Amino acid sequence: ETILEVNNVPTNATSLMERLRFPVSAQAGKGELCAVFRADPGRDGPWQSTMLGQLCGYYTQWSGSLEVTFMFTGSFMATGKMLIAYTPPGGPLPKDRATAMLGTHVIWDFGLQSSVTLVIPWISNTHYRAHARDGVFDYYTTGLVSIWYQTNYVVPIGAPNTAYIIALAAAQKNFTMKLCKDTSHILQTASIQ
Amino acid sequence: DRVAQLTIGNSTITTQEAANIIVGYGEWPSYCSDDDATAVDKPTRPDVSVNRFYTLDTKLWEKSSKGWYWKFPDVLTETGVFGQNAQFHYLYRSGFCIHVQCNASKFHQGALLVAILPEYVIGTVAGGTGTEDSHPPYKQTQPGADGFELQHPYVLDAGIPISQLTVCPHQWINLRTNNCATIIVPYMNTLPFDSALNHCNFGLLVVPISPLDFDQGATPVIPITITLAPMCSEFAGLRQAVTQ
Amino acid sequence: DRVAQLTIGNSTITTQEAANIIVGYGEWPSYCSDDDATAVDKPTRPDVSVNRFYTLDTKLWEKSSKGWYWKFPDVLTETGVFGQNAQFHYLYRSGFCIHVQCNASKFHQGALLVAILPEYVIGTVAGGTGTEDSHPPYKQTQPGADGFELQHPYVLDAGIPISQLTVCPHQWINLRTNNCATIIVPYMNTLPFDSALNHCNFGLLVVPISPLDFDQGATPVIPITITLAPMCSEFAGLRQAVTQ
Amino acid sequence: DRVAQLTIGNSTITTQEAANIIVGYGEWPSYCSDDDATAVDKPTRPDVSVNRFYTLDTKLWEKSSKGWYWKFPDVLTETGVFGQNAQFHYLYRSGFCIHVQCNASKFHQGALLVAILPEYVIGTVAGGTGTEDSHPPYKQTQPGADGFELQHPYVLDAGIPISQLTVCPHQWINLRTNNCATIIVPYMNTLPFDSALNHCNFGLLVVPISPLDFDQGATPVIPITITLAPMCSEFAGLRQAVTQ
Amino acid sequence: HSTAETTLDSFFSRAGLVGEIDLPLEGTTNPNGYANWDIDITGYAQMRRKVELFTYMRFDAEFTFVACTPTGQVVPQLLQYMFVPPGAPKPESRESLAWQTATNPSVFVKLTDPPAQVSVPFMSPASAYQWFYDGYPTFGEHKQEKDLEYGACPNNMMGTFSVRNVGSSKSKYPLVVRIYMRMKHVRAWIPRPMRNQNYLFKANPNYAGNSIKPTGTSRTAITTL
Repeated sequence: ETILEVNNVPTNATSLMERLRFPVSAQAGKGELCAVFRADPGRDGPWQSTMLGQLCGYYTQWSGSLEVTFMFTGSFMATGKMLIAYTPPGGPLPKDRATAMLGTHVIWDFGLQSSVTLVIPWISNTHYRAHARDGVFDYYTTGLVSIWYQTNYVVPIGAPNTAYIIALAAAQKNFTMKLCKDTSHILQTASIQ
Repeated sequence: DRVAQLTIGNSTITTQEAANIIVGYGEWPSYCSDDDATAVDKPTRPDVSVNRFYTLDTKLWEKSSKGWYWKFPDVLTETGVFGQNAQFHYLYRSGFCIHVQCNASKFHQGALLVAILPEYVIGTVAGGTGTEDSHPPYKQTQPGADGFELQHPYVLDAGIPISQLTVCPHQWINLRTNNCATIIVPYMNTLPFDSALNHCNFGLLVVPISPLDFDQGATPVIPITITLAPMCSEFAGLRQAVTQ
Repeated sequence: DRVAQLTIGNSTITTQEAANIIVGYGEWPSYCSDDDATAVDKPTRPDVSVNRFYTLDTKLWEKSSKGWYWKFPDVLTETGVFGQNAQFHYLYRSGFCIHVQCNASKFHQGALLVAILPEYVIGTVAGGTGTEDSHPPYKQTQPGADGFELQHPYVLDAGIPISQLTVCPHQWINLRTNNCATIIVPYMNTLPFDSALNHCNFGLLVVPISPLDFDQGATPVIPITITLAPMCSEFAGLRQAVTQ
Repeated sequence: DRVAQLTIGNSTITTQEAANIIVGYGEWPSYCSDDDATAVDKPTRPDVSVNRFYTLDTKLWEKSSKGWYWKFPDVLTETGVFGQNAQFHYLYRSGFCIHVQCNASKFHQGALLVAILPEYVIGTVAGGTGTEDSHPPYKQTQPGADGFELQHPYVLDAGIPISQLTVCPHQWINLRTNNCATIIVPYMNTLPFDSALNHCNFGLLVVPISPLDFDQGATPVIPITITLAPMCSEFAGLRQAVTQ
Repeated sequence: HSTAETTLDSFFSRAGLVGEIDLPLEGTTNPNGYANWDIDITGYAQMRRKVELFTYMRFDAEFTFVACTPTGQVVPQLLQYMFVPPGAPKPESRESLAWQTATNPSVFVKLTDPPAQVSVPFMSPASAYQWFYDGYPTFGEHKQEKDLEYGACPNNMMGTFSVRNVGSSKSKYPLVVRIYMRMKHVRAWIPRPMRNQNYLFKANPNYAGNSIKPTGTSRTAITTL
């Protein structure tokens, strides 16, 4: 597992270190949306920060289940329950929690065990998937992941009202890749001196 | 004994501050006998697709809350595959595993009474004076998944004392002790099967007997979430989908 | 051998003038092997609720009819519980038992060729001259349950001879001999599962090779009804319902 | 499993909120084989006098800290009898038991990534524009026991992503879970022995991935202490003491 | 110490008033020598409060009919009581054809004879009677005008009890018939909180919202008796 940049928003020079974790905080209690991202490993997005995403770049096709572990880095006094859902292909980005919960999901309860693992089971029509891109190759999309507030981030007086979550992603034991190719990017502009 | 896990269908509930499990009237949900039945058509027992945990809306516990209630066959009639079967079939039958969850901190305090009241018929204040024979509206007798709030909890909005509500399968959520209540209810009715639309076998009552309290600075938002799972669901008398 | 009964699900078909049963490519429908599969999620096998006989629209055989066709996964996508599963799930897999029925009298005559053409891709007349690269509309490539009528049966609207259509699982309905055709088709595709919406595994063709004829006075309305039942249906990749 | 004790030499470490122990690359430190060696002189294996816990400086974790690093053979070259042997001998070899400790309270929060990066070569910002071939000073490549602070933790000051730093023996210190990290590292190099002065086998990185936070009133000083013990230390090629 | 007197039979097997029918000479209440009492034991507080301690109840019963004039005077008059199950024709007059009782059970007694007594079985199509039915008897829209049906369970509606002067002319005396019921072979399920407020109507638990009294007695201070 390597850190998954779910919060791939900040591009500022001083704010690069904050793409490594996303916020969670006290809400209004209406199952608010927390974060969202495509589950596609070899696609431009959050997975590009992971070792898995990088190694994928060297192979045309992959197959297997993926897993994402979320670690809560709030304080010991902070409590809460989240609902991480995985929406297989065809399902548009769920508009609300009541829609997201209809797919593969897991209700996460914060406690002594800081992390929880969302397994993105291999649910495909084809035996292998080529890298998904916008357009026609979106045929190989894996689906969407979305974190919702099951209940709410609760905290006492004296404890921070905002905490962060760090997502770590990797592949399962049934993961396989085939057909070597070059990564989409070449880290060089002019001749290297 | 303080920790527990409830797995049914493709859903799992976890808890580390439980207070055992109550089995209403000492009976586990079961299917209908061949001698207790009348409907001759073979029923549908969808199993895993309907016997799983459904999490309904969340309520906010305030220092001034009075309490809420949910009628049961009802709360689920418009949710998941259970709802579809309840709409397509005339007859329905099933037990339930109710798990009310509410956590706070070691510095918050309060006690909720979580009880199951069979045939929970709602009454009205009768125009205040008691001379007007008014009746509770559909929105109040069958509130759906959003539940409904009690206006006069002392009499359970039905002219009966809440102090005796403990003669019914119940459990308490005392913040200094546990953060959830689990009650398993068997199918209770004078008939082997009945309509999931017209009849509500029982009602779930969550009422604050000891007010919530804490010092300013501790998180003020304390939710109460209701999760419930049907058990041994059976449906019969198939036709088109009916909403009510 | 002339009489037969096909029972599957809660539906039964009867016939007293049949001509045996054809099993496409000598293989019965079966479920997907554990080594032929890729999707890792556990599939749904609804059985009796989807593997039953569905009777689609009826067509009228006229002395001038050209023929009709139905794309298969398609014809059922908006019918019964099969349709619901086909809409809610990304992946679908199944075989079919097709029973085309058409009866007349001992004084009527005519012969229908009932065949199954896998991957039945439709072509266009290319603007007549053949210089315009036009394509068949959605209404024609996937006609639904109403089927679609052939404009140029000789070439099956795809530039291929109908005279050779018999290299495909087929059967004939010769009014002086039988009044129905039964064909059992296994799941055929280069993938273990596929979308029931975007892909049509095969097409059912019903074409009059020998024109219908009779003397004035004999009932002139001779219908052709299509009844079909999925077999070994499996679905996977659950999500919300998608129509197309 | 949450409690542990590490005794080696005349030093003992205690902990009641640990998270198991990591053994780098699944290998325990060991002495050099007779077939992996080249230096013919008999080495010194001082044992208890050098294989013990040395506690280096303490760092202060601030809500804005970026992270620090320590090069290892180095941090100890001027401390205790280990340092003396490292100075008097040309060749050195050994594994390490690293124990990073940092405690807070049940009301503080934050997460430190404690990792071991072999051959941790430091790069420079190249004058900002990237046209100047500048190099890191001795004070930065070999910071000694005081460690050095990271200027650009995202790229580990070496143009490589910290998000992938977990492919190296690591452990986290999540204040709500544990208050220390223990990593055991074997001798890793392409040579059986090497200079403890010119070469640094690996670097210890302690970086805040989830910022430290707490409410005003809770103690604001949260230290991070580094304790480490050599293991299976061997030295050879004796001469006079050399500092660098 | 025995626990026998607290069994359900000991508790409920005691006849109590559940009905009262008036057959006056002149008035606006059954002045034609006949009356139709809708069988409902929910018209009197004592008997009602006891049974409403349970939600469901299955039992046989013993009905006793005490008849006399409004002064308690025993008069030489012949009466006819008839049980009219739901669906049977309810008598519209003293000389109604329905009094032929070719099939309905009837009792002919003189007020000079000891009170008529009879045994009744458990005649509900349900497995037990419900003192509380949280629902509606029919489907459809439930508008304001029909809220009258909420809580009405037909499985508890056993029919009508009819009385008349066995004759074709006006009776010479004013009559009253008190109906007592004694339960036998009792089964009961699901206990509930006991009635707290005064009863107002038969088919429902309505209470006077402006006169909501405490369950019991009150005092000045919590630290003083």
